[PDB]
Amino acid sequence: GKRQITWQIQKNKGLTPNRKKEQRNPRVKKRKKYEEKQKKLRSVKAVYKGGEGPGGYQGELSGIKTNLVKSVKL
Amino acid sequence: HERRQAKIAEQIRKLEAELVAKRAWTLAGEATAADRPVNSLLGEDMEFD
Amino acid sequence: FGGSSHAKGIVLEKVGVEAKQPNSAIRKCVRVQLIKNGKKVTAFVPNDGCLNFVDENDEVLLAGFGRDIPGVRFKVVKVSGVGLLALWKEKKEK
Amino acid sequence: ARLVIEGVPAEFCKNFQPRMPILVGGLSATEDRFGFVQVRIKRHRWHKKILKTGDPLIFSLGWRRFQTLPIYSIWDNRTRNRMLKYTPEHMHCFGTFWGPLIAPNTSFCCFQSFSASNPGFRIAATGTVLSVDESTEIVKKLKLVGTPWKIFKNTAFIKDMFNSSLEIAKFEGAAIRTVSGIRGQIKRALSKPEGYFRATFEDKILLSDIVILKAWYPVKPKQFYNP
Amino acid sequence: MSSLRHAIQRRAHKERAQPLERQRLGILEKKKDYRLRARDYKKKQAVLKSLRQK
RNA sequence: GAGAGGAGCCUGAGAAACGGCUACUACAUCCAAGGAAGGGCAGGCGCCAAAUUACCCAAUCCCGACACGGGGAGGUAGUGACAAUAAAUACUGAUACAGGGCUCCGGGUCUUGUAAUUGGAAUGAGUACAAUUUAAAUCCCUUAACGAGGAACAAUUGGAGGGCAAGUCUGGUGCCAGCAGCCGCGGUAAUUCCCUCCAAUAGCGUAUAUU
Repeated sequence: GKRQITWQIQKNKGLTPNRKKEQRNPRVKKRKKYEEKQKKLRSVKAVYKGGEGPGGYQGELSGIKTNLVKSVKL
Repeated sequence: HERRQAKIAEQIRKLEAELVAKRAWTLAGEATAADRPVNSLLGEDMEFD
Repeated sequence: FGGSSHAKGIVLEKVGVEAKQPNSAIRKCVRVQLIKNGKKVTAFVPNDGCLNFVDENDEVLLAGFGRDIPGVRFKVVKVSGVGLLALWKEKKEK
Repeated sequence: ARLVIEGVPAEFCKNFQPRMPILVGGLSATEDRFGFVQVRIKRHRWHKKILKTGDPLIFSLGWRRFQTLPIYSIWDNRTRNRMLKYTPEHMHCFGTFWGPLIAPNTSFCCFQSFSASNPGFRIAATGTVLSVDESTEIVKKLKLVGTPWKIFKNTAFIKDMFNSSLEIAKFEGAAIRTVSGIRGQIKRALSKPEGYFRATFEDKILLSDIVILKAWYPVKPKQFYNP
Repeated sequence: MSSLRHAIQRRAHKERAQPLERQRLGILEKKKDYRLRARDYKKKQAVLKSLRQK
C-alpha cells in the first residue's frame, strides 16, 4: 500500500525538446543521412549503376536532349 | 468550535452550490441580447475603447 | 571583470517589469549588486519566463556574453544556487 | 519556558496525541490582518491537474494552512491583469485570494487535499507572495456579440446585440469590431427595430461576419476563508 | 531565443468556425478571406480608376 | 637529523629508554576539600556540502616457555564522467497507394516517399536457479530459465528556421507594419491538436584568461 513514484518523478525530463526516433540512435541517423546524400548525388551527377541489364537496351529511357552539351571545355 | 465549523460549513454549502450552479452572463465571456435580461446591460460598468 | 569568470550578486531591482513588449531587452535586464566589487551592474535574464524566477534579494550568479540595449554586458546564470536554465526547464526547484 | 493559553477547545484537549507535534507560531499584526493577497502562482511540475480559479485550495503560508479560493490572472502586457480561468501550464500567473496578510517574498506551498489516498504528488502549487491589498482590480473580457442585419457600403445596421436604445446610447461611441479584423464605431440607435443600430466600418462587411464589442467587466474574488 | 522557446510556446492556435445557425450563411472570414476580397476589390477599383481617367 | 619542559636517576647484550621514577616550572581533571590519580595521533568543521567511520592475517613476513597466542607491514573489497578503453538504444523482407523527389531567373536529372497494411528472424541490458572463486564475500570464468513492438526496457547537448487566435501591445494621412503570443468564447476526465534543418553524439554547452 506504498505510494509508487511515477516516471517523470524518477527521470526529471521536465520540458525537453521533442526529438526523433532516428535521433535516438546515432548509427541509424548517419545511415538515414548517407542514404539521402547518396540519393541527392544521383540527381546532380551521373552514376554508372550497371550497364545494360536483363532486357538489353530498351532505348535511352528518360529522353534524349539534343541541344545540351554536358561537358568540360579543356 | 462546533459553532464556527457549523456556520463555516453552511457557507461551504452555499459556495459549492454556486460552483455547481450556472454561470452569469457577465462572466460567460461572450454575451448577447438573447442571453441576458432586458435592461441588464445598463446597470453594470465596463471599460471599452 | 577580467580577473574572475563568474561573479555573485544580489538582485537589486527587476528593472522594467512594467514594459509592454514580452521579450524585449528592457524587460530582460535586471539590476544587480555585485558582492565583492560593490558596484551595481545590470544583466540580461534570457527570458521573461526566467524573469519570473529571478526574485528580489536572492543570491544570483552571473557571467559575461560573447558576440535593444547593446551595452548591457553580463548574464544571469543561476538563482540561489540552482541554474536559471534548469529553473526554466522543469528540472529543479529552488 | 511555560506558556498558558486560555480558550482552547475540546478537540485539541479531548483529542490530544503526542505523535502530532505542537507549534507555537509567532504572528505579527500584519499576519493578523485579513484582506486580499496578490500572489505569484506557478503550478507544480509534478501536479497532474490544472487549477481552476473558482476551485478552493489549501494553503501553506506563514504559519497556517488555508482553504481559500484564488483568482488566476495574467498581467498581460502590463496594462491589465486579465483574469484567466486556469493556471497556465509551466508558467507563472498572478493568483489572488482572500486571507491573512503576509510580507512579500514569502515563498509558499499549495495543496488541493489533505488526504493520504492521493495516488501521486499532493503538492498543487509553489511560489512567492507578490504583494497585499484590499479591493482587487482583476479584469475579465466580456464580449457583446451581434449580427449584421443590413449591409450598406461602409455603414451596417447590426442586430441581436443590444436590447434597447438606452443601451445603444450608453455605448453610442464605442469601438465595435468584426472578426475579419475590421474596426468600426457604434453611431446611433436605429429607431423602430429596437436594439438594432447603425455602425460604420473601415470597409464592407459580410452577412457571414459576426460583430463583437471587447469590453472588460471587473471581477471580485470571493472572500470565504477557513483553516 | 528560438532555442529559448518551449514546445508549448509553439502550439498553433485554433481558428474557430461559425455557430450552427450561421453555418447557413457561410464561411467566417477571419483575415485571409478578408484580404482576398480586399485585394480583389482594390484591383478592380484601380482598373476602373484608370479607365475613368481615360 | 630534533622530539608539556628543563635538571638528575634507574633496566638491559644493545637506550642518556621518557606514550617508565624524583624534584622544580606551565596548565588541567575526581573529591566527602584533608587528599589523589594527569600529561597520543587519527575524524568532522575551518584558515552551503562532493574519495569508506569497510573486511582480513587467508598469502608473504615478524615475535614470544612456544604447531595454538599475538601483528595499524601487507592483502581483499567499496565510491569515482578527472581521464583513458570497447560500443548498445535494432536487423531484414513483402504488398498497397501516391507522383514527384532532388539540385543550380530560367536551367539540370530520373525512380522516390507513406503517422500505408502486413510478415520474418536477432535477442543484450536486465531478472537470475545453481555451482565455483575466495579468510569470508564480491567481480571474473561457467551458467538452466525468463528477457522487445514504440502509448516503449522511454539519448542527450547546442544552434538555425517556418507556421498560428473572435488573444495582447505599439506605431500610422482605412484594409498596413512592428515586436511578439504557454494567456482565446466555453471547457480540466476538458481536450487529441504542427514542424523542419545543421552539428557533436554517452557526451555536450556556457563565461574569462587566452594561444
